[PDB]
Amino acid sequence: QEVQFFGAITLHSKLMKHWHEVPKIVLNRLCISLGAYIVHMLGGAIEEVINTFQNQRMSADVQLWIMLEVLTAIPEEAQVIHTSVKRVVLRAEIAKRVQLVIHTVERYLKLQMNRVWDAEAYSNMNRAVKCVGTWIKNIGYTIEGCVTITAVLLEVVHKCYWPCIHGCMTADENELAESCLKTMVNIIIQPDCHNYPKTAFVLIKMFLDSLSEITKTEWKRENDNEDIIVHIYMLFVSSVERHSTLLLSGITSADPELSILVHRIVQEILHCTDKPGIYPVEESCSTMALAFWYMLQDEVFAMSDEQKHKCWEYIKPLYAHLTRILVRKSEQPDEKSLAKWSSDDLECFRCYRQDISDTFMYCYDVLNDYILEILAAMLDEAIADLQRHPTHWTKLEACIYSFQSVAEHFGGEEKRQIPRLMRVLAEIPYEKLNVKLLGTALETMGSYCNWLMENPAYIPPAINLLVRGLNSSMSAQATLGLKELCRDCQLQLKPYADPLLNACHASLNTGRMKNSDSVRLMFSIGKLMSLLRPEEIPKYLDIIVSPCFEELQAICQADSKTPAARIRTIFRLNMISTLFSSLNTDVDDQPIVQPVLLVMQRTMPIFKRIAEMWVEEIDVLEAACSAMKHAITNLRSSFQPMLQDLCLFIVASFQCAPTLEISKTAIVMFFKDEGCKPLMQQLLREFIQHSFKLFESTPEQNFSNISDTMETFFGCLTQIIKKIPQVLEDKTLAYDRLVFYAQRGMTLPESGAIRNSIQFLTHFVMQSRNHAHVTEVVLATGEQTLYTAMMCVGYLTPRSQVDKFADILLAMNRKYAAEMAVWMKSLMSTPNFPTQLITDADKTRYTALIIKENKRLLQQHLSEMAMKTRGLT
Repeated sequence: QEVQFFGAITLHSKLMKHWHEVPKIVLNRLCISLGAYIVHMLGGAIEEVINTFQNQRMSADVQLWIMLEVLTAIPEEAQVIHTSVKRVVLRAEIAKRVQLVIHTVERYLKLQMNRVWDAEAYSNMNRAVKCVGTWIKNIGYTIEGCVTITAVLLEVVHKCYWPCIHGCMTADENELAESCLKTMVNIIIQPDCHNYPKTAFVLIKMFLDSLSEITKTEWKRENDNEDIIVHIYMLFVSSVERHSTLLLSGITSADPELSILVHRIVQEILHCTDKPGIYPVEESCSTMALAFWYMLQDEVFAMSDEQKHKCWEYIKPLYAHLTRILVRKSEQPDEKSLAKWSSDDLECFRCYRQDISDTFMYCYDVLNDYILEILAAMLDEAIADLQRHPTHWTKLEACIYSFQSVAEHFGGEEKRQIPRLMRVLAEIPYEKLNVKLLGTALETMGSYCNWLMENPAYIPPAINLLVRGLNSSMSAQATLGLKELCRDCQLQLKPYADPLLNACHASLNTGRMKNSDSVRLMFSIGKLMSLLRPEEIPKYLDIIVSPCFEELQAICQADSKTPAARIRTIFRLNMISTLFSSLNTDVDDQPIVQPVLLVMQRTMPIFKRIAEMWVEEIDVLEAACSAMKHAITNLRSSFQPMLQDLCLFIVASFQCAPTLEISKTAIVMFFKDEGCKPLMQQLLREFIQHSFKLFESTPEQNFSNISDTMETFFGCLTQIIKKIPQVLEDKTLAYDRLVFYAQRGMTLPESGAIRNSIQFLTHFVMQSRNHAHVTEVVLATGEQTLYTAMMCVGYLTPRSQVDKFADILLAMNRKYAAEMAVWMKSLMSTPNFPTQLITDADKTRYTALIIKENKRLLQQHLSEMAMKTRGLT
């Protein structure tokens, strides 16, 4: 029973794959196999088959179904058949039969239209339309002949849609309609040797004249049959996108029929975009018009003097009308309706809103600053609606979001609509309405921060709104916006420093605010503490920064080891890091001494203690090292006195990846000047030595277990070598050991280790040419390196990781072409088996190809070679 299908499938696979070997579902598979068999013959067979099956010599409907499955399997088979003849020739041959097929299915449909429709007849007509469809898509057909069958298909669509109305279709009838619309789409987007405006125009006019009744009868109601509508609109949109020259010419041309056609189409697309309901729960049409609007605006921009001006005269009011629709379409469901929504629907709506914002951008491209006038008017309408109905928050949120969508273009001036928006944002009660409105208002206020930078006046209501936002559950948006307000127009916020800090501290005392939001707020608080009088700065250091250290000390006293204590410690460390990431005294009076440094000096032993307590957990260490790193990044120049204690701390941490990372940042930052070279060189020596001591762990277990450490290690080493060439001048380090462990690095299965090891070796090879001390090491370990590379490409590494190896070969080429030539020739010709599978001739040829070369070509060669070595298919 179920195995019979496996038998038939075996027959199908055998027939398709091994023609050279020979010199319900089961029925369909059999028909497909018959189709392939008919496709293999060059010497018409299709005519004979069609005649034989239509003659009903062999159930008549079943026979027809078989015929249709054969005919449908015929062209799709040629696209994947392992035919002996040239593919293009095969397609060109079937192109002779396409007309006969179209005629056969045409006559069949014309005959089936009169009779009454059983379910088998539904399935048959469906299979017929689908046959014509796949035939048109796979093989090109002249539209001239496609006209009549298009008319027939239209009639079929109508016969499917009309009897269903009182309402819903039978789904099977719906299926037939969908198939018809889809094959019509296939017909209209077909490539034409000669693009005739007349024929395309005829097809479009047929589409409109036939489907407009349906679209009209279904647009007003929240119709259940979304499929037919969305596929008719699909047909319109697709057809227009396929021939847009016709559309633009139609806008310019004085031919009444063409202009009327264009107007009617654009109207249908407008209705599609302005379909009532919310996407996608109540309506799914609006998504396929956005692309059209994009393309239209772009094409109008590209085609432009002369008649282009006349084009603008048409598309300007059109896009003005479009913007208003988009604002309504950006409306999110209220608290009630959202209950029906699924998570996927909400995400889909979010992406939808992103698309809407993009479309808003294009609308700005068309309308310039007038889009602000439109958005403003709508915002007013929203306010008036609010006055009429104190519950409504949707329209307001939509208008505000719309304003946020265009925030990038304007900059600071001239505006004259941004201030109005600000006043509206300050007017709104927030407390009375939903909080989502408040959150969006916060995001939008954050989007206009540069505008606030250009205008000093409107800052206090903005900061007030942000505080109100910090009070609410939309604190994430409030803090994103606050950070965005601190990054720019920082200097203008100097008078409002202390009150803002009191507000942030107030928000911090309340237990509600989420942990992440507190971190971001710590960024904002640091940036805001930067612009403070030196006498007032310790007060906030004791109020804001101190409770973090107190809590860290409390965990150290309790000895902790509870998960909550872990989360809390990490949290505090994050707040601290982020505070350090923004607190910079130097601006453009100002305190002489940096506060961060002072705090470091006071808190270093707490870092040591926290390091000792959580040596087992890498998370806490990563957090602390993040604090140090953010510190260094902030005050790069003025960090000098604490760096010695930082070296003591790092050494204390050695006695892990984040330690290597902080070491890296420290070296890259300091090694340049002023006695920092001794400290950085010493620290480097320790950094490498301890790593070696860790490497002394067994390769078999450690290699896979300590792969992350290896990746981080070689990454850091790569970046520091790239940053400072003077590092290689030092002869104290054990370069040979490092090399060996890198060659081991290439072996590891993990992608990161491979990439970082290969990169490190590459840059080491690049920097080795300049210094003799390094060139001795390269000459000493070059052959080993090429051997490991070739083993890795050959069998060792995963096949998807072969690409990574070409770079080191290139480095070897540039820095030492002779050595690569001799070493590759030796290591490839001498061995009997780099691997057994690869042929000597092909191997030698590939080797010749590698030493001569581009990274892409070498990647292709290395890949092909790898396939040959592994003996892959």
